[PDB]
Amino acid sequence: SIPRFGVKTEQEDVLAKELEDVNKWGLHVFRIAELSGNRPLTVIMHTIFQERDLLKTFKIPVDTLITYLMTLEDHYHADVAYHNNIHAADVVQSTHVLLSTPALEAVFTDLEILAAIFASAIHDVDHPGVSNQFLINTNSELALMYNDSSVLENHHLAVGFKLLQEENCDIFQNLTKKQRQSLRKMVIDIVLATDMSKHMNLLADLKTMVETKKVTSSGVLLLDNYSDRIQVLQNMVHCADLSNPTKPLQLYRQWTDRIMEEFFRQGDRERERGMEISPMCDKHNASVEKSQVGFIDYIVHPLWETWADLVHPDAQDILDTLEDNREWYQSTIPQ
Ligand SMILES: O=[N+]([O-])c1cccc(-c2cc(Cc3ccncc3)cc3cccnc23)c1
Ligand SMILES: [Mg+2]
Ligand SMILES: [Zn+2]
Repeated sequence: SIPRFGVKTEQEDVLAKELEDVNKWGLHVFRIAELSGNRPLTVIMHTIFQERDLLKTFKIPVDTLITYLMTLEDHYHADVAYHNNIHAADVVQSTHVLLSTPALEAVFTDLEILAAIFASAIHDVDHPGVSNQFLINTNSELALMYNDSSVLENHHLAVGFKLLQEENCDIFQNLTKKQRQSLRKMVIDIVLATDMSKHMNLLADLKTMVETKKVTSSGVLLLDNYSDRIQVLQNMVHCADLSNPTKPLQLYRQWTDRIMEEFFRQGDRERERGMEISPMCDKHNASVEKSQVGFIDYIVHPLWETWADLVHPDAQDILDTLEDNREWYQSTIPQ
């Protein structure tokens, strides 16, 4: 074998070429997971941080960043089919694309950008692949600690920040206390808003925002106060989290297979424990296609429609894709 010396390996080259689509909706995220040796979150976060010059801006040592990223990625569960490091990388990358929408040019500070991306990276870390309700009903220690209230989402935040304390992991070591307090508050506000129980209120407020919407010649959005800025950042990451149906069908179905696998597993555990089987978790009584059409009509389309308005016309193709995917699942309901 010939030692490599200063030139990319061929796999690393194939990976680098795939990462050329980091700014595009529909990145081959599963290919990247494989090509990186199951390091999609590390490699995608690193690319995005370099692209946005965040290492220089926040004086983040490169070895510290990579060590933290690997450590964070190591705390997503390989055995969990959907809420794993690939989902995390996908939400990071989707948020990264949404941040660069023309309607949002020059709106956000570098610290706000850092908050949205870091929030996306950590938002599901240490997910056990079961719901808050399952954790509550079993009297889990986690549910006890967090008083049955946004149990997992509190946990995701606690773990994401806690991991900064591991050896050479404090990527925020050079931020001032003011910078850290601000970042921290934003990240917390964003991740706690990913609790699906908060969706309706979150959407309600986004609608209210679109109504009173203000722009400036060129048509870029105007956002004066923390309340408006964080609202947009919350809904942005929430859209990224619910972005699977807006991706090309080939990607969307892979996400659907994975979440169903994860749900059915929870249902098998509920059944064997003699518990009521949670909605959509019963593999003996599933209607996958009906359920996706319902997911889209009642949750995903309403959200994205409202986002497309806020940033009109930036999100038109994303919305078109969503509607094509809705039609595909509709036509697949076996009747
Ligand atoms: O009938 N449905 O609405 C329905 C049925 C089956 C799957 C879903 C669904 C929920 C969530 C987000 C989520 C994750 C965990 N708990 C709640 C929501 C993400 C998904 C991603 C891809 C496909 N289905 C998804 C929705
Ligand atoms: Mg979550
Ligand atoms: Zn998520």
